[PDB]
Amino acid sequence: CTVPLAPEPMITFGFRSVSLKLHPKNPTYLITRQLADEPHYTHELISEPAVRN
Amino acid sequence: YEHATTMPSQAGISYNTIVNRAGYAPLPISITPTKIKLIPTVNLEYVTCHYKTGMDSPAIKCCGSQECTPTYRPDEQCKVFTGVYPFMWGGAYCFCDTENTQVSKAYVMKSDDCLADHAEAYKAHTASVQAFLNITVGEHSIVTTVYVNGETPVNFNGVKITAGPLSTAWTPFDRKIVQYAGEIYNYDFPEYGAGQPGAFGDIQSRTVSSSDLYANTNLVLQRPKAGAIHVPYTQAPSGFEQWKKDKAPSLKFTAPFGCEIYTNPIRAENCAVGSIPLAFDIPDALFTRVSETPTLSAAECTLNECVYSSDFGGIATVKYSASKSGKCAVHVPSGTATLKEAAVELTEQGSATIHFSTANIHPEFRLQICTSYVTCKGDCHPPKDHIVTHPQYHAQTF
Amino acid sequence: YEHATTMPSQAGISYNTIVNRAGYAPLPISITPTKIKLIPTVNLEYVTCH
Amino acid sequence: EVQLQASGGGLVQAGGSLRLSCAASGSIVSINVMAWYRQSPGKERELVAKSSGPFTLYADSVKGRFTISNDAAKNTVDLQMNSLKPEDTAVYYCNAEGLRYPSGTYGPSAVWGQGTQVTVSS
Repeated sequence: CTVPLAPEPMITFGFRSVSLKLHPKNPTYLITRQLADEPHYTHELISEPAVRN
Repeated sequence: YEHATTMPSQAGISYNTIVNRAGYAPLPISITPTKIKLIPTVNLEYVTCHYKTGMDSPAIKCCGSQECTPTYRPDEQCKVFTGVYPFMWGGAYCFCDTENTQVSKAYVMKSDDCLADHAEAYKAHTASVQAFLNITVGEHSIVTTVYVNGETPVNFNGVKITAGPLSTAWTPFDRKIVQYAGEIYNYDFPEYGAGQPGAFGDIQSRTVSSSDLYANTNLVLQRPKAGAIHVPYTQAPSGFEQWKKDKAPSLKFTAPFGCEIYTNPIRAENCAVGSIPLAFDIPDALFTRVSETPTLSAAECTLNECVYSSDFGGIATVKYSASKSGKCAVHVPSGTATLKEAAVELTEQGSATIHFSTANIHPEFRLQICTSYVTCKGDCHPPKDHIVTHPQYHAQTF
Repeated sequence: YEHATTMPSQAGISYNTIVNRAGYAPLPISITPTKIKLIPTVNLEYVTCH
Repeated sequence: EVQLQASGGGLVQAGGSLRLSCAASGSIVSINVMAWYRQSPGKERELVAKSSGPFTLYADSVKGRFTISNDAAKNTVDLQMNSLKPEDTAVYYCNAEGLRYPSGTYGPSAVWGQGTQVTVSS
């Protein structure tokens, strides 16, 4: 089966932090997790261009 | 003769005054500003527009190898992959199973619609103010454009008028402006050479027909699907279109002071801020002797009707006794009440009707008639309409 | 890598600098300002002759 | 900003006749001067044609062969170029001076286009 591929997100780095700029062609799911004991998993839907820290 | 005067910057409302020589009849002056425009020092920096993904035919070599030739087109990306098994309508293009190579080289070029659709960048500062005036000094009416900077007088009939610089250098525009389709917006675009993907200024061009453009669309080539000759590419959407969908409200409706914007050239006008000073230099040949003008005796005021509204709403009947019949100017030295007319025709033993505007509940003002003074006094009534469709014709005394 | 320097305004003399990172060998830089122009922003008013 | 675009030129045999055109674009209403200059290899810049309104001026080595016409409405100059000699090969530039911007933010006075190459073969 065929599945679309999203554009490559823009990464910028700073002290203990990363800023992601995303420009989606269509609504998309961004999921993030922390590799420690407490996941603090975040699941979000984004359909508009955005910047997330 | 040097005379000084001031004017609150506002179009439409007229202004009446008399210059009073100690031994000669007062000379009347009337002024009416028509348009007060404010043009900035604006220098073009660049232009942008929609871009088009330039994609050549794929370069396929069958059981061999290939190299990348840089055309040096803006934001060009070249790549070569192996293990391609292309197809065609008439079967298989190749017979090889592996070792086949295909090369893709992609770029960006200006869309054909750049001429009619394109956003311009502008750097603004140093506002210069111009005006159209309709001025009559000694029944010499003229309509003329004048440079109201501290020099450049305009002369007619020997009278030299100089409009000095504004008391306030405020401007509605910010330092960086964006123009598009005849609408003006104060926006912080990134400067030439620093464009970013997914935002305004991704594609950069010195002029409309510069033919040398800078670009950061972050174009990325991708492996084509098996059994098909094509080239997939990925890039951020058009930041110009994102800004088109964002589009904060226009300066035409957001500017303070109610300043209206037109751009044949960039300019703003008809909005009241500050005062313009006027300096008159009158030659000594325009002054008439008193005996050649009517002189009055035993003149008296009466206030017939009062409405201290925005418009002229005070009617005064002045009863006089004149030695001659001839027009003369009537002036109120103070700002207590503002008259409607610049001059009044005068009979031998008639009565005159004068229209004026005041904001005083109990006016008591001294009018200056052809050569004498009278003291009109009385009380006045409030208006009836809560809102009107015109500005104030008078001042607000404390 | 961010670096800042100053060059006294004059032509014909080469100027030298070194970028000194802790973990890499210093990088020399040599700059020569060949010509510096002072372009006034100018306007026309009128012309005259005999 | 104001620019000058040059068109024309090419490779031809001696004795031919060409036309060189230079056009002005940008924020301009009237132009005081428009002129042509030639630059041969290994030498310095020199003037050829000189047009401004009705008056015209020609150099010593260009008299009777090249004619200059100017159109202020279009802000263009056309150098009708005739009677080729082998010494005429050069790169030709068009210059504009005394620009009256239409207020019209005052800016640089003179401009210089990229020019066009003219080569003549014996």
